[PDB]
Amino acid sequence: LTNLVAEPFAKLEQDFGGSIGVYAMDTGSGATVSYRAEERFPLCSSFKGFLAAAVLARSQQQAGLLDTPIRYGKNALVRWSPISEKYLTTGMTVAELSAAAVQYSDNAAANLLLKELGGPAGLTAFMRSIGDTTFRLDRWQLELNSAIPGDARDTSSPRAVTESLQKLTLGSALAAPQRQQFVDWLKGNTTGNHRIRAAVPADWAVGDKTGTCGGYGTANDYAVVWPTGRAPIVLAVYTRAPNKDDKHSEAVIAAAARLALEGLGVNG
Repeated sequence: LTNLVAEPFAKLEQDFGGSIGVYAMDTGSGATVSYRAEERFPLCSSFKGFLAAAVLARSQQQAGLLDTPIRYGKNALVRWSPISEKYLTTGMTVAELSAAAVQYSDNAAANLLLKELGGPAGLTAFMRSIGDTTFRLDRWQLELNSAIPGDARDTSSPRAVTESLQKLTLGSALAAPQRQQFVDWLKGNTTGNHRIRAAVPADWAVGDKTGTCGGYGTANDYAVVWPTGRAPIVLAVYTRAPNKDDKHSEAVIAAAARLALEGLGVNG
């Protein structure tokens, strides 16, 4: 049930000047679209979605975790912390930091939560605990965004991202309340309007998390999409390119998502 219908991903990545990796699963039938799906691509900020899921998983055993107030100093405010900079003088709760990390890609929030989980190895351990043997986080922000060609640090594959996203948003990896909270945070993301969402009709529900590394044409998005009248679709689109100065493209990500939905026979 893989690639029952061929789609011109090769022409798309060639026009882009790099590599595009796509894995999309129709959770009803199990049919998939797969292109470079087992190659590694840099996670960039897309790790922050799985970080929030790991926090939610811990909150199942720590009843008061999400409401715990976290205070931080100016030293914690790294570039692009649009929410946490507004609460420097007050603090924020773990839940608020998690929402900011998912919905605004807030860097200070993500760093504080990463510290809570035991750093890159702790997030990697959480992903192993749901059966993901591909994901690896190795560095803190923002060194993890280097996107060096051939470097496996801070990477996963489109397939493993999709498989893990399915487990966390639709499967049993989180308890039901935490699952729906993860979904709600993804639905509330503000940074992905020009990526997978741009391929999704306005009358369908969707949640996503973006990543943008800032070198080597490297950017990505993963999403769960609820077309009306049929089972949800989970998909991941990751890009990279050979030269440090190559620019990423949101349009290429949206276009790859359209091809994935077309390949699955989802009328959009």
